[PDB]
Amino acid sequence: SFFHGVTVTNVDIGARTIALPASSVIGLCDVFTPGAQASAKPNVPVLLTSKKDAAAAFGIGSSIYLACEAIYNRAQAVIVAVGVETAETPEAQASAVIGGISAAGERTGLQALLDGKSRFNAQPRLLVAPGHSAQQAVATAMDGLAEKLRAIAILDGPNSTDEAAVAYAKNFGSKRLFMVDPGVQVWDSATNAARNAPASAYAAGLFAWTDAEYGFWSSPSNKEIKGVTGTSRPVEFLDGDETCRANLLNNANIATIIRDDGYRLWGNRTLSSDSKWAFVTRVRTMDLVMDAILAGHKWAVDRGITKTYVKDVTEGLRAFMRDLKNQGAVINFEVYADPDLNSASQLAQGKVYWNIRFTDVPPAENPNFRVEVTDQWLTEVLDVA
Amino acid sequence: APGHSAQQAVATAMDGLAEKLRAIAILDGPNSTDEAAVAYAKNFGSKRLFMVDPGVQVWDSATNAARNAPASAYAAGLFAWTDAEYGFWSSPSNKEIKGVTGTSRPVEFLDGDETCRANLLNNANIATI
Amino acid sequence: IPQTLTNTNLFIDGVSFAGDVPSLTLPKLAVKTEQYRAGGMDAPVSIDMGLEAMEAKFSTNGARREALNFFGLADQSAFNGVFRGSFKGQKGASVPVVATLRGLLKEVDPGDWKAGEKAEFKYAVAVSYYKLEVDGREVYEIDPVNGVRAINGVDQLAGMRNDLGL
Amino acid sequence: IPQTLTNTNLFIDGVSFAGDVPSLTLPKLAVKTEQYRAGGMDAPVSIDMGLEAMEAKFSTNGARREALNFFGLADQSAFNGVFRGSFKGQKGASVPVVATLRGLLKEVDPGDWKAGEKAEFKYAVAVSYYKLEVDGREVYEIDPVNGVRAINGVDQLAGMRNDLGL
Amino acid sequence: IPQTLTNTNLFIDGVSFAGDVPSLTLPKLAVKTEQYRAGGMDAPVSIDMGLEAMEAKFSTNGARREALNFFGLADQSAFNGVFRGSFKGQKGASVPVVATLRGLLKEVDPGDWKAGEKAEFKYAVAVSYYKLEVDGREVYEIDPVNGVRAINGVDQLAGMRNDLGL
Repeated sequence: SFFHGVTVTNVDIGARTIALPASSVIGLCDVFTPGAQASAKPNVPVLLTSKKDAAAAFGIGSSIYLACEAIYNRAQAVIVAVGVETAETPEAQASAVIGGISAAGERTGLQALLDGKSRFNAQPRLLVAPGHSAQQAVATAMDGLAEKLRAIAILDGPNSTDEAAVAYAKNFGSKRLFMVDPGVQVWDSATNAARNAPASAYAAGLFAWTDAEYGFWSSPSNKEIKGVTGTSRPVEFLDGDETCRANLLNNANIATIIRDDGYRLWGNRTLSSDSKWAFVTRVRTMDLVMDAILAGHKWAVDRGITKTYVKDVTEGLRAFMRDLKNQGAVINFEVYADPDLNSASQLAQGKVYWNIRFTDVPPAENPNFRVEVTDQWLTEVLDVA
Repeated sequence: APGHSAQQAVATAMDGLAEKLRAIAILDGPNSTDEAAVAYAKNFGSKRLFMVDPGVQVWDSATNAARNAPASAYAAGLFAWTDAEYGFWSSPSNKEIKGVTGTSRPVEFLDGDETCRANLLNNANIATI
Repeated sequence: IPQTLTNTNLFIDGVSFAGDVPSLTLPKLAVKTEQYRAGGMDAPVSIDMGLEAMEAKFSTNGARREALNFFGLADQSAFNGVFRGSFKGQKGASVPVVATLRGLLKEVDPGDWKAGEKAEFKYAVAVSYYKLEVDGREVYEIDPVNGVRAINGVDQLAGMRNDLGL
Repeated sequence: IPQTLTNTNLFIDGVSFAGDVPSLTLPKLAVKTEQYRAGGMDAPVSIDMGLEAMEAKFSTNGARREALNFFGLADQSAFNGVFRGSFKGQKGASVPVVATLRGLLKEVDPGDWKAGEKAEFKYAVAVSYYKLEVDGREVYEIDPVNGVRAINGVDQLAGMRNDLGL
Repeated sequence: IPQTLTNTNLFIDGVSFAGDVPSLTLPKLAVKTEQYRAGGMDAPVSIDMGLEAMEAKFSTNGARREALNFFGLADQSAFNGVFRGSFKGQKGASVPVVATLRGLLKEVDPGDWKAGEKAEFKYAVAVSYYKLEVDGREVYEIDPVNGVRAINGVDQLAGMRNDLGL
């Protein structure tokens, strides 16, 4: 039928969440139950642009959907979700999420995220696995994948205690891995009670928003995790070194969630044995800078080498690089065509080399407000005057 | 020869003919898996033969559903276009296959050597999409 | 030591125009001056006030496509192009002079088609970025949207960059 | 790869002027620029502000009627006309360059009748619509009353069309 | 079909100037345009705003009397005159082009009398009325003080005549 008029339809639609649209895509891997409505064959990476798609694709009461909402609440970003059918044991669950080649048909589990590009152009820049992450196995898989991807993999360590979290963080040191310990505690309206989330979803979501309204090269350190209320464990944070629980976790290279009712994130640092890659800002810059370069030098990867090929590229690089400098992304740079390598042999075999040494924006951290309550300006007032 | 190409027999015929012709013969290997494709490519080594593994997946408007093509047709077509607006001496390596949507198997491709599915097929002398 | 210019070639996007380009023109690099006359002195003196609008112009006399297909392109400063020019010199060894200039194509002027005369299209890129090299050595690099007027390395705006806080 | 223009022909309303048209002139496609100098930078840069008033002009030197009979015609943009021009090229195969331009005839200038010199009328169509093709391939299509400045297919005003809500 | 102008003759008041008139010039019929750029569009378009001041000019190089004796004549538009011009055409049959133009003589310019050069007077009638015919067929008829701009019969101001109530 086709009604001709203006249907006044009484229906509960609980408040537009609102969310600034972002770009940085998110590789989500969680669990769910393939029912009649949740139209999404378990190991098939689907694409999501809004909660409505998340619902139609995954049981409204699925862990997938919970993470999807945790992202959207912050920023309307493009997500690549993979519905790992709920297994039984923790071992089976972990294995089913990690996946692999297994079924000759396609790459299951987290490996399905490698189909993100070529399927929907949604090459995950931010890997996330809600809960399935306490397990050292899944985290190792996340790290390896994250490398084979150049994507910040956002872990959530053992929610319980801090000793466990620290002990867990010491197991890593892999550049890409960026951990968030305190499992967020958000008030689920549905059951009308404090739910318990794994935190990684909210971190990734805010990561996307930070890439947009601030820059991919700006840390998400001090940014406000939209939605949510408290955590599953009150995080302490004060000044003066001390055993401030925050200072502790942010000296084992872990990000926490501080201030009233899960106000904001806290920690630009990342799990890395190498001090040079201590800042996520450093890693993310070094990665996405190149994403912009390649998505722009596509033409340069074929084509009959001419006399001017080397120059076309070294200038094309100086264009994208310069633009990034203009909009803050970096601070100076230097591109040229490494001579001690460019040869007749390499050129006949297609290859050729260039250098792109540059500097990245150091995120201001640890402002040291030194203060002295003196009695210098005392006579200057009060006495007589 | 669309589809009729998984068969080692037809491919051998294509190669012989292609020689007696000086014409790039565009094969499409076994659409399923990559191990089969690689194993199949190792059976050849004939100059003219140029294989394209991932069977393209184009949305047929007629039946209103994702068809499954053998890929060789689209490769040859784009080969022609590359000969024109670029030169017969310019590779079709990085050129855009007009029409079509996804493939019958998501092809991975990244940087840093690795087991990048593309890097794999392009080290067994096979073109991907 | 007579130098003089012998041959010339013009690139747009790698595509050589080895053929149609009977005239090139590098952007006349001019300062803004403003003749400063003031107290205590007769006769002005003139001040560095920044540069003038660098515009470069070539003029292929063929319907070249590769050039025409940059006109009014939404993305100002997409047109790149490199103006190479070989200076002979009486003693043989030629000095390569080459001037890359990322800019906006701006305008295109096909003159009087006369059925018996080289039609001669014309072009006039409003130059944004511009690096002029001589013998493979940077002589100029003028970048407005950044403030990088750098005579052979030394950046003459390095001092104003700080005062502006850029 | 020398191209150059060899022969030229001019249509008005299908009627070929294979005869009197010793000069054509396509509309000089120019952008409006406005040399943008502003905070943080010396040296301007220039901005796409839209195009300039495209005017085309031919000049039959015969009392041709078929041309004169469009002047000041109430229905501006009734005058159509197509400016074809064959570019030879040293390698034989000629490149057809053809520029249809629906516009308003605007003005007509018969110069000095001298009883011993080609009188040469003149014309200057204020071009409204204008599609320039090369080798049967759209290079330009500029339509003001619609906002359709489209370099070979891609429409550079597709982004401003939305923001204006057209 | 080459036409071109061969011979020319000039009338003032019936009196033929078969003799001194080495140059005629019909009034350059131009519209007023006004490049209309406005909301919703980049690139102007141009509008029929009425014509420009039609001025015609001949230049007898003899002290002719019959011409000089219309200058500044109280009754503007008393000077009549007809500018005839025969276009040959390669196929023999010549096309009579004739342009009657009732106007005001306006000015007279005798140039440098040099005792060894055609003195050449000059004239410049500010044309009021003007009917240009080709092959005995009205092509133009422009009458300002009446509003009768009529391309070959059809009157393009027939629509504005009503709205003004004339």
